[PDB]
Amino acid sequence: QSNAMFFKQFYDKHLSQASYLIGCQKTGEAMIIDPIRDLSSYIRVADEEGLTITHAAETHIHADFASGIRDVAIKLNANIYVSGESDDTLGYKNMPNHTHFVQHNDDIYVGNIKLKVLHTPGHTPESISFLLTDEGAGAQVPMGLFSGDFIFVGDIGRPDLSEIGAKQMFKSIESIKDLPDYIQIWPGHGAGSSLGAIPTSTLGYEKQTNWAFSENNEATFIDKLISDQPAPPHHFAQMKKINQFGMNLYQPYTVYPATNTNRLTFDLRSKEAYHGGHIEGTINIPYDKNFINQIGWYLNYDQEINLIGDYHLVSKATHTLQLIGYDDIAGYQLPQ
Amino acid sequence: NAMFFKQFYDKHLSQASYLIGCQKTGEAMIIDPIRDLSSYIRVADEEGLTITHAAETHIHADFASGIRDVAIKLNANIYVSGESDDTLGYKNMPNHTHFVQHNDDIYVGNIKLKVLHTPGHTPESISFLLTDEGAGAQVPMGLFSGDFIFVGDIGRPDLGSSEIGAKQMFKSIESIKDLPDYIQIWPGHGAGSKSLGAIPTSTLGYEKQTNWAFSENNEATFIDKLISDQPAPPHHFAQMKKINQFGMNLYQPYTVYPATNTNRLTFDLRSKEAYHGGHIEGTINIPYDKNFINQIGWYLNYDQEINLIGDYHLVSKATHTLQLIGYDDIAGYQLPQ
Amino acid sequence: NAMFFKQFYDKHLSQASYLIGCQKTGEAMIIDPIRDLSSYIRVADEEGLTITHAAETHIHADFASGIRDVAIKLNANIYVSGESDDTLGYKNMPNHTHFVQHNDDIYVGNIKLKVLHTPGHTPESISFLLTDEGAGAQVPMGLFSGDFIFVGDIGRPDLLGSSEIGAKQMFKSIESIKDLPDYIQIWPGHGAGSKSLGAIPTSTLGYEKQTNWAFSENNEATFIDKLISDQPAPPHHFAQMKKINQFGMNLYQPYTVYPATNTNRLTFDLRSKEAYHGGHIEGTINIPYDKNFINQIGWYLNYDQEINLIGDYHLVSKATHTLQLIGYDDIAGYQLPQ
Amino acid sequence: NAMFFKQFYDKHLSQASYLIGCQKTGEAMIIDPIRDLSSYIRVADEEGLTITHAAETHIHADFASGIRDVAIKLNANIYVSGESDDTLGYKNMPNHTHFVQHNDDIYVGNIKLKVLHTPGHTPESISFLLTDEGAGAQVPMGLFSGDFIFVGDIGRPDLLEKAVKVEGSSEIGAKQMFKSIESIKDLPDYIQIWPGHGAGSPCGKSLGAIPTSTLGYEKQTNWAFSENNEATFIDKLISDQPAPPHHFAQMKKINQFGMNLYQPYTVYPATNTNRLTFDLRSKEAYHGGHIEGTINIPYDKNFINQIGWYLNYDQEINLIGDYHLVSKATHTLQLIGYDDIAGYQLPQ
Ligand SMILES: [Cl-]
Ligand SMILES: [Fe+3]
Ligand SMILES: [Fe+3]
Ligand SMILES: [Fe+3]
Ligand SMILES: [Fe+3]
Ligand SMILES: [Mg+2]
Ligand SMILES: [Mg+2]
Ligand SMILES: [Mg+2]
Ligand SMILES: [Mg+2]
Ligand SMILES: [Mg+2]
Repeated sequence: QSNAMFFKQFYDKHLSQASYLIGCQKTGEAMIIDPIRDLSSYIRVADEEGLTITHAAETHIHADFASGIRDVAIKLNANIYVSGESDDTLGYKNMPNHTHFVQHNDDIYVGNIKLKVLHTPGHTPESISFLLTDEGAGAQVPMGLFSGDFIFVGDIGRPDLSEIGAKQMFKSIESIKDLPDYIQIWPGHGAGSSLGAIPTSTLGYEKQTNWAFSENNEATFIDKLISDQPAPPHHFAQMKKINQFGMNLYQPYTVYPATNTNRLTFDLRSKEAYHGGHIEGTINIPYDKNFINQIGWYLNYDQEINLIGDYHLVSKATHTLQLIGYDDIAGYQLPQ
Repeated sequence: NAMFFKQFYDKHLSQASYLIGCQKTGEAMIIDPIRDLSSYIRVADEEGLTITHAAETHIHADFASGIRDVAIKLNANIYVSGESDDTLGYKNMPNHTHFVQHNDDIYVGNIKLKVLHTPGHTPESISFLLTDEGAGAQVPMGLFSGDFIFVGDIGRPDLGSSEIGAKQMFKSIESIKDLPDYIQIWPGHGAGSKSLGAIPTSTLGYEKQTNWAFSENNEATFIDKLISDQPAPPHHFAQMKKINQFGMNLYQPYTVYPATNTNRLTFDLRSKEAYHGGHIEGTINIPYDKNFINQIGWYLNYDQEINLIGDYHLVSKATHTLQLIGYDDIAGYQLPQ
Repeated sequence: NAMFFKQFYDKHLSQASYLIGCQKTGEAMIIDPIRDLSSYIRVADEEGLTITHAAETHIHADFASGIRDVAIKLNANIYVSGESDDTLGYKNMPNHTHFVQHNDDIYVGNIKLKVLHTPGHTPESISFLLTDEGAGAQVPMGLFSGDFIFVGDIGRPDLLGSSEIGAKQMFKSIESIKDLPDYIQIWPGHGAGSKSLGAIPTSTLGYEKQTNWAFSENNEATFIDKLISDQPAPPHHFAQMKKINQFGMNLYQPYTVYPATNTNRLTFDLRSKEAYHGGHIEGTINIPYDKNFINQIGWYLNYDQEINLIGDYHLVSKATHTLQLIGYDDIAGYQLPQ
Repeated sequence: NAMFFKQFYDKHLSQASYLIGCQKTGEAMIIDPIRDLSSYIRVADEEGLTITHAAETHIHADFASGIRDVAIKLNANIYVSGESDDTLGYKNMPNHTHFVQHNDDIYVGNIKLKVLHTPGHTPESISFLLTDEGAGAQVPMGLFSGDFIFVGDIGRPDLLEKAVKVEGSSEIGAKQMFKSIESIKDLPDYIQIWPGHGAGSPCGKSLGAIPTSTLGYEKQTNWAFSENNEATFIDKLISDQPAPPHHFAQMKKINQFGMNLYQPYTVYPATNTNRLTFDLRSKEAYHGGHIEGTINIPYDKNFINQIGWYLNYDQEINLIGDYHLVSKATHTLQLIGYDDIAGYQLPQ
């Protein structure tokens, strides 16, 4: 009913990941940026605003969650936009129809909303960022930048599996400084992924408080970017694969009492509960905000697992695991 | 430490399933399971029971059985009637299936179920007579009667073959009179499925006093009263008989997102008043109330994908209910307008 | 057409209440209502019924009756036992109360309930024998037995030889009920968890005659002895329950339980005993929020003081509601477990 | 890192409230709280924060303030404007309430908030300038602007009751607004703007759906920042503005004088049909069949916007709908300070 551009951020606490829905006032068209596999929240919000999801875009090939972009194209018959700024080996493969490979300085329109594609390598070689201008409202200046894992609140992305990426990052940071200081920064990840809890920042504020914007010695920049960065959890290589090549469409599935106990098993209860009594061979991964961060070190994508917890707790963990592209929970068992 | 017993009723299907559990061993059985096993599983968990068995009274014509799903997903033993001819009996049964005969005994832990062949509604219909032997009972407690005996009425035979069924029903009623009048009657269907009671349970003695079928002593009169004025079966009944005899895909929930094309049979889930006040052309109003399945069954084409009209949540509920009659092919939805 | 029936079971109270409804008139009755009436109301609405009546089998010792709430909030007629002496009977009753006695008949639309005085558990205990006259039935269908007859056992003389007097009345009450048709159902007021109550929600008189000890013991002395002997001490909230059910308490309303602004001498930790062992705040009492929650907290609950709870917001909201079912509305706040 | 920040938006109220928290000390503050505090509490619990503070930007006209509930239920320190005259300020406030003035600093753990008096929408309106000092920041991050600055527009002076009317009221409020805008321009252009209201209300058609903006962006696109002629500014601000719905006048009084603590309550079937009654179903359901005398107020995003024109705070009211829908509507009405739903009837 209101004619102002629609914008809403969606945050997943386990993944520490931010996706966004933008929608055009005039035409009803809408786009999801960096979608997760479960599209239901975006859909319900679009319904409530009278918007139709017709587009989806992605900042880069994610290492820490399973993208829902192919699901958007297939289930919603939407046009999708992904980076074409890659070499022949590490670029997107098996993409559906309606897939547009975008390059630096390309413009994407979502109704009257204009997004300019900026190639911002460093975190990954194909990383792109999207500069939004609300042209439907007559704006002649940009409003904000969907920065993916290029720029975070109070930090910047690390080159994933380094000097080559670090050097790319330094250059991307130098060129992004040219954008107006009043633009908002809409990052792809936040606190828990260090990273700010505040879901958004501004370019000018980052220039004042983000170390990456004040360090102009390339060698010092590279050293600080790469130095003492923890080794990535084991599930990252698998995510890169499923995001580069695609996986099965997302569907919920039943998790009933386990038929075979000889499986890698994770106990979802509190550390206090587990400590108070637990079955042997099971690994305690409490289903709190650190669940994914912890479970990635033990999760084998080529094996079925059982979970220990009550039916409801198990169904929540099951869902969260599907968000990192794991659809193979074989069953569950109650704690004794 | 007493035998566990719990009835589960689906209001759209007007169907009753049960969970019984052994107090000594923890073994439990589901009788006449629907495709979504979650409610039985949740209750079993709460009571410290493990679902190790499931049984079915007959090849249902009004909902999609979850019996095969029990055997495959829970690795439980399943018990179905082996009292059939060579063409209408259960087919393609999965691992862990046991075909039972009249007088067989099934033990769920220390609970004993005696299988009674009670044909009429269908030629293979069986009823399960329960005795709480784990409590030391020397007498039966009740009968899981499926669609043989209801509260206040009895099942109708399917389509000649209608008269043969009528005669089998008369004979089954006569045989069941010998059981104690104090046993409970646990029917397979209730109010809304013929006119069944809302009360979920009866007793043989009370049925003998109030159920017309226990007072009609003449076969010709019994038959005429049974197979006269029988309404036409809804069109989904043949599909149900087929998927219950031969099987269908395992139950899984699925996503129903905004429809890409309007080119399908489309059901509007809103109230009849809302539909009257305003609707899209080319749709069929089937309000999502207790009569939802009874109504949609006339129109549902199992060979086609359909669209629904309603908000996201209303659509998700209707989708699930449709899966209970074995329909897994909703293509998408659209908002009312 | 022609009669609705539905049992409602609360797992913490191990208590069974029922809703019956006449489909001819739309009138409905709640038997042994708890304080929160929402479930009955929702079911009545789904069935096209209007709750116009409520009845209670006796003055309950193990939960807070919602009978007075039904009377005041739904302007319904309520029926309670008038089989009492001058001091232990209902007091302060609202003007839509009807006191019933042995052999009176209550009609819910066309449904007929005959009241039977079945003393023993309490001196005023009554049972309701239902006949579905709306469907032309000329025989009874079942008995709402309250705490007189349970599945596989019978109630004990409410500890108000004083128990000996109740046990003798129980013996005569059992004797008097044997005359009813063996095919009637038995719809008890409590089930598994309250000493030896069946999980199955209903039974039949003939089945109980075969399996329930009380029906086979015909020697009065022996019966009395087995009844009153080795009976566990009741938790302390039973006396509070008898008082609020006889005199009435405030109407039920939900209320907010936010983070505690101060500590309280009675602070109950709702987590599992294993979780409590693994770490807890001192000065607290562990009462896990499982099926034995009420049976445990009853020993410690002081109705004249405010209490605190330990657990997450949602766990706390659930326990708060369960405590309101035993007439406790004074939780002051909560704190997260540390 | 050193600071938690979360916005809470009520779609029916078109209202934005915020929770900020100091990760170093655990202290946390709610800005412009609604009456139901559960959402703030749940989020604080998840983050390991303790709600120790609450502040309010001004005397609200469009929802019922939870600020007194915060002080009473949570024993928190509360901060409200003392920039009012001796008659139009807050009354009946809990003991120890802090009446803040221009330039006062409020610390939430290591987070610093500077109170800025920004009159215009109301004479007492204040805005809060946040600096993340726990993270060592030397520059402000954002401004909690209430109804002073919106995304794409600015507040209009709240109207006065006919009985206590003053001839140049809309205009002297407009002048204050022009000066408040003038003063805010000196802040860094990269600060965020965190408004108290956004899209959804006919009384703010220009308000952004985006929950936040920046000062520099508003300087480029918000008319209020480019109009430097005072007379033209005043005229545009106060000319041809729609009449506010009737509940606004009542909300202002409830907020100025306080009301009973928030508590959920039961709404059960009612047989009394001699009450003002609202039918919560869709307009098409209502058209398909309804009872005469009832007023259709569909329980959609526009529920409050529409019901404000008919709600009588002095009467008990019935609702028509199913049990669950009635309970949702009942809760939403409590968010505008109405606790007197007497019961419901199912639709016929
Ligand atoms: Cl600039
Ligand atoms: Fe990344
Ligand atoms: Fe059948
Ligand atoms: Fe009792
Ligand atoms: Fe305001
Ligand atoms: Mg510049
Ligand atoms: Mg697998
Ligand atoms: Mg038409
Ligand atoms: Mg009256
Ligand atoms: Mg200790």
